[PDB]
Amino acid sequence: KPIWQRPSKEVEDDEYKAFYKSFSKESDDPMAYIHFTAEGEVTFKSILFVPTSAPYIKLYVRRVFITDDFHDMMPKYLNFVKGVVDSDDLPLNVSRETLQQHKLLKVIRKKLVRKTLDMIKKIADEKYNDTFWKEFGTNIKLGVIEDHSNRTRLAKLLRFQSSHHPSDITSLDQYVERMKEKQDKIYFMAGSSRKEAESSPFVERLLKKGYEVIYLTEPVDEYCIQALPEFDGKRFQNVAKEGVKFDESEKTKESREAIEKEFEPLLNWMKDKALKDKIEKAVVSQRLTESPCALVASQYGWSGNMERIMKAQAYQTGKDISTNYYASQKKTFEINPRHPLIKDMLRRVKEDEDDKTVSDLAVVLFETATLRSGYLLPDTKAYGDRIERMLRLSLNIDPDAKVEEEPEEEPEE
Amino acid sequence: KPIWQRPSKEVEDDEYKAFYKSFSKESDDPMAYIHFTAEGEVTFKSILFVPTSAPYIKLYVRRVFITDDFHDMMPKYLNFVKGVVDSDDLPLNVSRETLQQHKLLKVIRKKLVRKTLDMIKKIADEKYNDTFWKEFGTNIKLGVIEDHSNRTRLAKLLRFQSSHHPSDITSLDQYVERMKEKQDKIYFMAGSSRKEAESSPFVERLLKKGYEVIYLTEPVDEYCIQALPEFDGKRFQNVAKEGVKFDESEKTKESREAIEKEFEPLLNWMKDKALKDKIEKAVVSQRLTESPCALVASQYGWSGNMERIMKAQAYQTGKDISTNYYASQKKTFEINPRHPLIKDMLRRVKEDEDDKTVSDLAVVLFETATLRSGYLLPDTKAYGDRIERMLRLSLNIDPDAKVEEEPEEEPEE
Repeated sequence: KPIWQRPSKEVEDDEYKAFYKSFSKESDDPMAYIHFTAEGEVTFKSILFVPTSAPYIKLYVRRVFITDDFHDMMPKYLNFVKGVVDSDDLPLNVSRETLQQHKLLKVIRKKLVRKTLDMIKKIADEKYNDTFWKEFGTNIKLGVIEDHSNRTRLAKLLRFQSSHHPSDITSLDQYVERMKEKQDKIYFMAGSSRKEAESSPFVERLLKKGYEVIYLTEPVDEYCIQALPEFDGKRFQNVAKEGVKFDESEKTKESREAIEKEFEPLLNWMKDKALKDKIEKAVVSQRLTESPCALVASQYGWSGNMERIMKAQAYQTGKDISTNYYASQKKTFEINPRHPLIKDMLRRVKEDEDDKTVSDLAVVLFETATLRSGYLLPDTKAYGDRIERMLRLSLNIDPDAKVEEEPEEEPEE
Repeated sequence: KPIWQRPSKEVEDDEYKAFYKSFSKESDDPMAYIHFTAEGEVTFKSILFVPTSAPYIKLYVRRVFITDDFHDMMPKYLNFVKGVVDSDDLPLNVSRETLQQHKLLKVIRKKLVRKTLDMIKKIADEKYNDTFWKEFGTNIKLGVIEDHSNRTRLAKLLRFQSSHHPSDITSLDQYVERMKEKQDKIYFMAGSSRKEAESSPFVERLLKKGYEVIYLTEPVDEYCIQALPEFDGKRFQNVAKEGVKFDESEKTKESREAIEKEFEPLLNWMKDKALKDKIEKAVVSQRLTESPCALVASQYGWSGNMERIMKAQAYQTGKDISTNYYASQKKTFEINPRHPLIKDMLRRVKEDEDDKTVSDLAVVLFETATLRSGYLLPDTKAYGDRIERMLRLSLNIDPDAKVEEEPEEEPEE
């Protein structure tokens, strides 16, 4: 009597563990397993396993070994799941092309997934984060993207890093638990490493104000969170895009609105002259603590991280998505109203609006902010020359009429 | 009597063009074809085609159709070659697992390739660059890397852009032809785009001096040129690495050597203090015209371009090659001996060696040169802050004792 045909309650814990090693060697235990029998439209018995490493599903029709080459048994992201499936409904006396393309095949596929996820839902707690996540956490994320129907089920299985603790991973449910009263957004920051994301300008105020930010350090991470509309009735919000709010009070609103009136000629100065055709608009930032300014993308446009991931993949694989869409779109330049540099810029503009010193500074500041916002710098040659021109003021060396002078004394050599 | 069994001289040009469309539709002509019979160790007849786009090799044993599922017939880079193969030596009646792993199979494969390249060698001249190159140029570059034995045959087929002309591609032979008398290196610069490679500081003097520099703007490009040791007795030289020479004369040598004695206390100053543990050594640059300084990688180290490509692929796929080797190696910092800023630096160091103003400037200059050299900036948060510190000097705003003040007047909000 095959291991999978006996009742669930009659099989020893040891026998399952012995069964797993029989078709994979390695001589070590699986992370988990479930033995179930399916009822309803399609009847079949099965045992599915979760190995302990990534570094294969046995099909049986009416108890007769058919194959295990069927790679479309599990969806892309569950290709690590090993086990047996013993149907008694499928056409036994047919071809392998016919059988793989049958009506009941797509049905069994879905039932296997829904059970696999039930198994994973029950992996202890301390063991989940310490084992399963560091091994197949990527698959869970891939699933959120691909498996639309089990999306909310998978959402719970997600684990990320957050501003709550320097290293520890957190679940989405845990985040929601820590949230502030009026807060209704799950704030997150995407990047190349935790150190980059936490250093970023976009999280500054949210942190100081006491909010929690999730750090996405993986390449797939932003796509994942992107394919997840809501979670427990809370919508997601990329701190590097437009969408951050701070409810406050009436007297607080009065102040901020009055600050925006004050800086208005400076914001129009950047929009119309200093950075014309460089930014979409200039506004007073609400997310900045100590940074002078940052570049913020539109709600459905590309973040700094997105632009990199896209360009990288389009360069390695694609055919130059240069004039793509929201790839070459201007960003919203946000400035910190309480920054010494921004305040001088306001005053000096209301005085001499055609002051090239401010104009050329605004550019250097913008381009530095371009790098700090995570976006690629268009022309590193020009930027380096603008730093050079300004560097030479900090010394004395005649800006224009010297970078020619000695650099062209070379005809002697 | 099949199309491939008749003599080469007896088959009409039209009939070949007709034969191509019969197994691929599309209703349009191929770019080139060759009909040949093989003599020697293994005998077979074959017609190979080069399609006009990229967006399949018919195997016959003793005129009997066998299959077209054999994807290991051509090497990876020639997967675009469509055609027929009619052997009479192969085991006719044997399994497909057997026949694919046979002795003579590896032999036929090499003959097919050597003939494919003979076909491509004969693609007119005007038609080669305008059509074939912009379609399969990449495969040629992959071949140089993969196909060792046909490497010198493939090298000639390579086409790149160069400083000789704004857009026109050039062959390697053409480059050799334009070379100077004492020149014995093929100078090239690797980048993300042409505009980037030509803007680079590394090409400055070589260009002024009259030398020609090849620009590599594709990801695979530097990997290609790297796997090619010599070409027509000329070794290659990456303008961004150590290796550039300028033969000159004795009185020229006297001057340069006398200059290296002059800047020595500034070179030791950078190495031992201002940039201690940042650079490997500071030297007097011979490749610079108008740039103040640049980072130069070792001979077989990673160039700026290399670093970017390696890091990207190691992020999209690999597991953080952070503690690799020549991934985290310090570069050689080269200064232009005739730059107003460098000259002030030398003078200001011989006087006050512990002048923090110079010490702090040399870092901003080094970091700007880090970006200009095509290298990744380690901590953009720090860099932005250093620019900010210096920006506020060009206004007045108390550097240390202000970036605290107003940026911490927020507790009122």
